[PDB]
Amino acid sequence: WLAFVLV
Amino acid sequence: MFERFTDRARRVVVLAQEEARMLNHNYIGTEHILLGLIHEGEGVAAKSLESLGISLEGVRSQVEEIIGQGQQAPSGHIPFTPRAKKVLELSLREALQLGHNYIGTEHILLGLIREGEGVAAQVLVKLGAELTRVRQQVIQLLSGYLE
Repeated sequence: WLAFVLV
Repeated sequence: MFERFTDRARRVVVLAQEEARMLNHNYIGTEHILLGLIHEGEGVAAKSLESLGISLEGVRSQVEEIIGQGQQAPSGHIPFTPRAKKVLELSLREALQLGHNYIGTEHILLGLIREGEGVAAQVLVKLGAELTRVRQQVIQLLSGYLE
């Protein structure tokens, strides 16, 4: 969260 | 906040990345979220879109027309676009306002039409699904589950 899957 | 996504909503987001990868795209945009919501095929978002005549093929054709593919498929993590980020942030508030503590597929769809401006929104309008009509369809199906 919130730039990539799943960050 | 991804930990508050339902299993199926997490599968949507994971699939959206691959929707981008297989089109040789280098960002996960709103349109890949739309593709993933439909392609995953079981939740209230998918049901709502199917019930408005928005098909995976219609969306694919519009994405090819509007965006087009790159030359090569990337490896590794593909970043969200600014508008995809906005959609996922908005999804949290769609869920809370509808009385849910987890973010389901329908809340991602509702976030996408709330953002209302990116490639997915453009595609939905082009395919004949006005954003207020999409929202009301989600509400209509959710109301049927209260029976």
